[PDB]
Amino acid sequence: LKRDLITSLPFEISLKIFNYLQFEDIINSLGVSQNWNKIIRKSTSLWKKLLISENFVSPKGFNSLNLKLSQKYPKLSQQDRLRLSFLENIFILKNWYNPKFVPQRTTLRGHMTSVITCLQFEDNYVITGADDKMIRVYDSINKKFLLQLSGHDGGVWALKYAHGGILVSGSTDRTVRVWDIKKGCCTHVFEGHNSTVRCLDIVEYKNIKYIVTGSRDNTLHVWKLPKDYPLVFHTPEENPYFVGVLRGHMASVRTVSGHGNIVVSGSYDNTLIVWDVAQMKCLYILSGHTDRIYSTIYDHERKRCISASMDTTIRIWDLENGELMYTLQGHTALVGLLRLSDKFLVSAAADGSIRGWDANDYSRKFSYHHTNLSAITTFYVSDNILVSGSENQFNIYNLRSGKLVHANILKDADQIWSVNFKGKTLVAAVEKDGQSFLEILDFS
Amino acid sequence: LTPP
Amino acid sequence: SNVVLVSGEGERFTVDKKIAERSLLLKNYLIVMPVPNVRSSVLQKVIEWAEHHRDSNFPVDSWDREFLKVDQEMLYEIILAANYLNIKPLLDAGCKVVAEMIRGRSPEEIRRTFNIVNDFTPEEEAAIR
Repeated sequence: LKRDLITSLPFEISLKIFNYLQFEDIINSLGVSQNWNKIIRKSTSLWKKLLISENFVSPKGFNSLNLKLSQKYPKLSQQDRLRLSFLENIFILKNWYNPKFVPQRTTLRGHMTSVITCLQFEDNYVITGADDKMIRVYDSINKKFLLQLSGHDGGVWALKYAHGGILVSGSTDRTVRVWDIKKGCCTHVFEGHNSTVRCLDIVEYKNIKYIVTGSRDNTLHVWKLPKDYPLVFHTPEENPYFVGVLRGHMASVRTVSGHGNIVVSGSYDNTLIVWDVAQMKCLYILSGHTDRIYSTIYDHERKRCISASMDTTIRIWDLENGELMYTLQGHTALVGLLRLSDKFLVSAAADGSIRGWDANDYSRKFSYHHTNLSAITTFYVSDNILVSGSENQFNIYNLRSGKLVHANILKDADQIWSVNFKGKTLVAAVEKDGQSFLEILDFS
Repeated sequence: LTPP
Repeated sequence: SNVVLVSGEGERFTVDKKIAERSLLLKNYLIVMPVPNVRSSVLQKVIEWAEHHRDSNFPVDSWDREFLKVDQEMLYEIILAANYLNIKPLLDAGCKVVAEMIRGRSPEEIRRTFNIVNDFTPEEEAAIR
């Protein structure tokens, strides 16, 4: 005769049983009986595991996930919360991976110039910049243009957003400006750099946020992010927010990556420098590349540094003493792009090639090549997906099956300047018939 | 993409 | 060297001490150990699985699949015994087989499988998908 093993077994044992079932089976079980429903909804592990299995969160990001879900659903419990999150996630991933699924497209006007120089995507805000010395802010939820920010006397080329609707910019205008989307104005104008601001990043140390800007003047000025508004500071010495200049590079500071009191910069002098912003001193000088660096990443988690040079190579450095760890050779052209996914180190080159290495041991995980061999202009990645763009090409790749999901979604685009995605929303600054546009794709 |  | 396991029905089972050590419970016991409230037929079934896996290493199985192709009552007691005797590999096997009974099945299909009763009121039902 039968026996409701699930009800009769000790709680712990039944849960092992459920951990051997795919989510679909777990949902059906939830409707088998009142007790099954109760037993399953009692588990937090059940869903925590799944979320991680599907790469919707990582052990480190767990807690933060929880806090955010609790803010989203006060009256829900941790268990039911995690389940809502998973069910919501697994279905967006289902859409992304479905060849027969087509995202909803929204196309908005871009800048006066056909080229977009930069793009941020956070807090339901899509901010874009261009050589038309303008900054456009968009609404990613209602899919529409919000406002424009004007001020820079030169084309904008670097912009980083900061929680609260605050964002910082840098331009050929040689100034570093802080804006307030809410108020829609430039609340600060930091002068100093004796040349174009080429890159920038914002790091936080001891609950204090700092702005780090690299320039073609070979230096990196450090300013603290501020707590009639157009407050200009013609002089660094008198500027309360100024901190100092990191001198060391002999050429333009092309890239910058930081976290906490550690920032890493890449220059055209073919070198990289690890700075301790707190002590405002040089920590290590990474030498070896035989040509200019176009991108670097500071892997704080692992305490390392990835560098991409025009010398066609990628280098991994140990920031525990500054010595080289490995040299990756998977590109025959200039390697100007890099991203660190929770599971992958992804790199793209001027020959249209894209490589994915294991984020910890750097063994070859995947590699793609745009069919028309054109240089990779942009791309973004998650543990489940890769979106890449080049002239006449915009591709989405399912990183699990390794196969290409969609290849014609933005076919009418002539250039994919910047691409960024998060959850069910994908965004791209593109060019169509000598004009820029913002493309927003919906996968919900 | 370099600035003018 | 041998060891003797006594089932809950008073029956003595002789088995190789080394092989018997599969059971962490026996292992920690550090020549005649009781197996309280475990049916002879169940314990015999557990021993058979331990001898058959005398040279196996554990960090699905074809044979285990057949071995566990028993009735629901039996499976239930084997998992319990495994659990009591602390034989992790066997327990997992048993759990995997039960999950395999649910796999790809529907609420109604699953209910029939264990002859479970649908105590969801018409309303609670609709609100569950």
